[PDB]
Amino acid sequence: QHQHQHQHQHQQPNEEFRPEMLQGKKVIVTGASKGIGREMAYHLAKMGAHVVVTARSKETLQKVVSHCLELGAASAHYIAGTMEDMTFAEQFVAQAGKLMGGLDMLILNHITNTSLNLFHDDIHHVRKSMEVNFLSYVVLTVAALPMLKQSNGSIVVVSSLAGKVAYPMVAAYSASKFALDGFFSSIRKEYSVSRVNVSITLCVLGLIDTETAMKAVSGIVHMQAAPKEECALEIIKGGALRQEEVYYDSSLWTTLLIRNPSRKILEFLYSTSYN
Amino acid sequence: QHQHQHQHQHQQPNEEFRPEMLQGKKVIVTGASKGIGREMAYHLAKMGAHVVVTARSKETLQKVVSHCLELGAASAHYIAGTMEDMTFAEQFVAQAGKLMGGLDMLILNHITNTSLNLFHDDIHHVRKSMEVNFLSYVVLTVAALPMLKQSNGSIVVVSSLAGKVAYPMVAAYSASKFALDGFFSSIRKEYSVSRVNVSITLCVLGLIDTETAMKAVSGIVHMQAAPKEECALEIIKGGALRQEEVYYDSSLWTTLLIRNPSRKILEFLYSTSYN
Ligand SMILES: NC(=O)c1ccc[n+]([C@@H]2O[C@H](COP(=O)([O-])OP(=O)(O)OC[C@H]3O[C@@H](n4cnc5c(N)ncnc54)[C@H](OP(=O)(O)O)[C@@H]3O)[C@@H](O)[C@H]2O)c1
Ligand SMILES: NC(=O)c1ccc[n+]([C@@H]2O[C@H](COP(=O)([O-])OP(=O)(O)OC[C@H]3O[C@@H](n4cnc5c(N)ncnc54)[C@H](OP(=O)(O)O)[C@@H]3O)[C@@H](O)[C@H]2O)c1
Ligand SMILES: CC(C)(Oc1ccc(F)cc1Cl)C(=O)N[C@@H]1[C@@H]2C[C@@H]3C[C@H]1C[C@@](S(C)(=O)=O)(C3)C2
Ligand SMILES: CC(C)(Oc1ccc(F)cc1Cl)C(=O)N[C@@H]1[C@@H]2C[C@@H]3C[C@H]1C[C@@](S(C)(=O)=O)(C3)C2
Ligand code: NI
Ligand code: NI
Ligand code: NI
Ligand code: NI
Repeated sequence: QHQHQHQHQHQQPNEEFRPEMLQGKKVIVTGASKGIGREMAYHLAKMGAHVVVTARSKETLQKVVSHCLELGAASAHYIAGTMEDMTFAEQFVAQAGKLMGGLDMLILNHITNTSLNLFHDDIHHVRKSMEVNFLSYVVLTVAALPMLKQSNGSIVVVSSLAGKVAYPMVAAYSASKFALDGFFSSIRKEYSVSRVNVSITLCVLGLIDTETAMKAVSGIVHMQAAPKEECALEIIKGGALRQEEVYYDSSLWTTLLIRNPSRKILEFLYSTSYN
Repeated sequence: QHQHQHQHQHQQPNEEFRPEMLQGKKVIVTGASKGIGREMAYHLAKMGAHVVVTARSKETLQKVVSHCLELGAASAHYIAGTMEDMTFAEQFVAQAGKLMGGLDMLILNHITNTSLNLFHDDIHHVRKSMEVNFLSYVVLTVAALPMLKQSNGSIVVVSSLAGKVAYPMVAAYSASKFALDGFFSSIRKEYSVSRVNVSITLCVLGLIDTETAMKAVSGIVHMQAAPKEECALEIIKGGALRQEEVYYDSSLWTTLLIRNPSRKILEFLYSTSYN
């Protein structure tokens, strides 16, 4: 109905973010029982999206779903399961899309539990890292793609500074996050040439103040953590705007130094050869 | 005995490559039945190294082993098996080190069979890519590390331009090669702080004229391929000199553009904070 005539607007030749870009949109959020995943569920609810949230803990997901509905979600549902289970991953998306009658955005956020430790002999954690953090994202993507091709939708992949540069104590985790870049940046190029109108947003996040991260770094690293609330909002904005990469960190020097113009230029040369 | 007094030498304040750096050294080469792996076996034989070569095809490995001995290898052995089998991977190294009485260099070269195709639905190839191309390298590394800690030896990891930048048609392969960078660059940092004197050399190679690559790219990509013989030699030189990364490509613009000074600087800042 009413407007707010005192609220400022900017002048342009073009485009910004508005919540209406998510109003009535059909969105899956994975790892949504806590942290950034949960915050993203909430933001999307407030924007009047349809949300399907997932994670292992059904009891906490019930709470998220309940709060989503309170905040103004168009609809809110959960399906419980582990992303170690590739059959679940595949069935979760089909079930999520039937609930909503479609899919506009796939937000891939979950990771297997990880701590800061030097590597020796924990091959299982390495495999489990690759399966949960990387392989399930590929399985979810494959299941989701027919629906996303219909809606010209978006895949949002949550990664890390440790998915662009190296760090000790997180080798397995870092390997999986690098793998995400390798894989999705490659299919992004494939979609460009096969005219698949599905955007891919890789999100490169510095340290975020979730309980899990703050516990993991206690006494080992002494650094600023960015607020989980806005981090979650920035992820959604990047995906909604169909941006290839999103950067979010407490430090602006860091966000400066994770860009790779050489790689952009090398890839630009390969595709100008193709063009 | 004799010298060659007409052969030139350079002036310095320090260091170059000499074959003697491999004389009597104990070296594992994986994927050594053909291509770059086989060429590396040969180079090492000529330098009078002890070699243990592996791959699935025992009949071709017998030939490699035979030619290695002819070229002047200190000793030459093969152990056949698939790197899909993590128990084999682990047992191969123990068996290889017993054969040689130690280990100076682990050369990780093998990949699972891959072709140029757009990605859809081949989740098995993606998993198999991660297991063979990435996971087995971690298992081999873990098995090998006690021996390498003894000899202050070296791990040489064969990667690709598709392990530093993105390319269509090789998403699964690219994901695994990115994973290698993530993982080994991280443990390199860990070894630095835990005073583990084992070098890690990540090799970033452009297109090489092996039969397998040349078949894979026929009619799809029209580019120069560098000779497999020298590529193999450059890999060995980089590892012997304990260099963190090696670049080899037909094009010098390409080798210019795969360096990432931003990443070096970001990591340099993290370790100056630690220092
Ligand atoms: N926080 C940071 O400082 C930081 C920095 C860089 C990147 N990131 C990235 O941001 C994302 C979220 O981070 P966060 O700190 O908010 O993590 P978090 O709070 O620990 O949440 C992880 C979520 O994934 C779910 N999950 C864990 N294992 C699962 C499994 N096997 N199958 C299905 N779901 C599983 C968890 O729910 P259940 O346990 O109930 O299953 C939880 O909801 C991750 O991708 C992370 O790598 C975070
Ligand atoms: N050639 C290029 O243009 C190029 C470019 C960039 C990077 N590279 C990298 O260079 C390395 C070698 O390349 P290449 O072209 O010389 O490859 P290649 O000729 O096809 O050799 C691959 C080797 O790995 C072995 N292998 C395959 N599957 C295996 C398995 N499951 N278990 C154990 N061994 C297995 C093969 O022997 P069996 O079949 O008998 O097992 C073979 O000896 C690879 O790491 C590749 O990614 C190559
Ligand atoms: C930005 C990074 C690189 O922060 C660091 C980590 C380690 C360092 F050495 C330095 C830094 Cl800056 C990062 O991604 N950290 C996360 C964080 C803390 C740990 C490790 C990583 C996974 C989690 S998780 C998902 O909750 O399992 C656990 C959450
Ligand atoms: C340098 C790269 C990126 O060359 C390209 C590949 C695809 C492109 F689109 C462009 C370019 Cl430049 C590269 O690594 N190619 C190899 C080569 C050819 C194919 C794919 C890759 C694995 C093999 S293999 C190991 O023998 O399975 C098969 C051998
Ligand atoms: Ni109002
Ligand atoms: Ni404004
Ligand atoms: Ni002579
Ligand atoms: Ni000279």
